[PDB]
Amino acid sequence: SGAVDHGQLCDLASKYFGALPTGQPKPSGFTRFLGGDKRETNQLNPLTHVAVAF
Amino acid sequence: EGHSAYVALEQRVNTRQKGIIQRHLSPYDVDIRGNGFRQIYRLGMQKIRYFGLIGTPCLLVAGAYRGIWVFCERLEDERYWSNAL
Repeated sequence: SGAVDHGQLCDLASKYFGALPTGQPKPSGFTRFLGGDKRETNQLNPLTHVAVAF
Repeated sequence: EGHSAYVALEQRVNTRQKGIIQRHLSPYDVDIRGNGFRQIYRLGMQKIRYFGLIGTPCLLVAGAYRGIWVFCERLEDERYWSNAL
């Protein structure tokens, strides 16, 4: 980003990063969402933080 | 729920809580079958043991009273059959 040359970047990338393996694909699993609650009790804290997400 | 005796007891006795983490699952993500048969079996075992423990004084007193009851019943049968009432 910025005052850069795309051709120079491509040449350097071929010089250095051209030998990386074509490894196995990114894992594609099922990440299940579990509704619920995680509550930490600290009555000495000056503020209470509550995040609710869907 | 405030201004209650148990809340006052909590505030008098227990400290300001710190360092407790609770994890709860929604009931929609928990199977009711869950830990069902295991709990049935182990609770039944526990109750059998406990009732075997705390029921034996009752068993002994019941045995003694049954002996007395049998004696009294046979005595009264003899009394009535002999016109001795």
